[PDB]
Amino acid sequence: GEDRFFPLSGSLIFGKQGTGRDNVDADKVMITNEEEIKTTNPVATESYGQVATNHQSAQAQAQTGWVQNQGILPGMVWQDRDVYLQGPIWAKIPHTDGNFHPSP
Amino acid sequence: LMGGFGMKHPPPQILIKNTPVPADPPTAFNKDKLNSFITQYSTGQVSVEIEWELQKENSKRWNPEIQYTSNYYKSNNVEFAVNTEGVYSEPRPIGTRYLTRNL
Amino acid sequence: LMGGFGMKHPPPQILIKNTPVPADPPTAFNKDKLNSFITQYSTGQVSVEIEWELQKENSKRWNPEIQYTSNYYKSNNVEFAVNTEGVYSEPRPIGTRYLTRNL
Repeated sequence: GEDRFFPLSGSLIFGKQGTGRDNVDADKVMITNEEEIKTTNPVATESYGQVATNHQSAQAQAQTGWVQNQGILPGMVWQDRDVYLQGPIWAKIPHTDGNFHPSP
Repeated sequence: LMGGFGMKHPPPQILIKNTPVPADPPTAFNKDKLNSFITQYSTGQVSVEIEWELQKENSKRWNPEIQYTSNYYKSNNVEFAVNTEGVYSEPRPIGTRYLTRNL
Repeated sequence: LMGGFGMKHPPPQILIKNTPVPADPPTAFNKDKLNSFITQYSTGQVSVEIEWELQKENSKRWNPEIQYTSNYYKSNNVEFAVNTEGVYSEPRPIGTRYLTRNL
């Protein structure tokens, strides 16, 4: 239930009608809310998880580091970003040898 | 990761062996296998033809492409040609990517 | 001697003129021809398509040919492309002779 914050670059920002070009205050922009995917997707501003750094032993304590980015694992499940009235309908998948899940 | 076309069922391996011809066996029978053979080798020719499928350039580009060329300047030898001792040598590796397409 | 394909009957000349429209004639008849006309010009589009016949390379050469390329090194402009002021310029004359044949 914390809406006070949003990801720096990870959200879509729309302008209101007659919104200025540059140095617009936060009230005139329209910030988009992605929270509908909380179920299948990790929070954008939080670590994916935690992993062990070392082998424990009688001498060595178990130490765990933070996973900032996690590329994929077989068995992952996610959802795509949501569609709006103001947002684009389609895109062009670049012509290339490979692409993974080419949803814009 | 190195390159080329990955295939679940690539073109099969062709294995070849020249069958053993043993030297003269001893007269009295022996249980052991024969370890004495005739020194031998074989020779022949292989023909390998592959049928390739091409994807032609459709480009609507205006200015000219980059191409692969033999540089014209004079040299003691010809590139991709035989030496004076009869040795064939490829001077440089030739990539496949010259023509361009839009991203 | 300059180049190209000599022909006894080359493709014919297309001549074009916009017909004269005279200004107001005087009321009383005059023998002289009318030297006063309306300033005028015309505009349109021309389509010219030529059908060319090609002779393909049959060469059995081993080593690679010389080809025509755009050199890759970076430059302020693109060759055979428009300028910053909108001016189209051809950097160098391009001959027709690169592929080789035996004499």
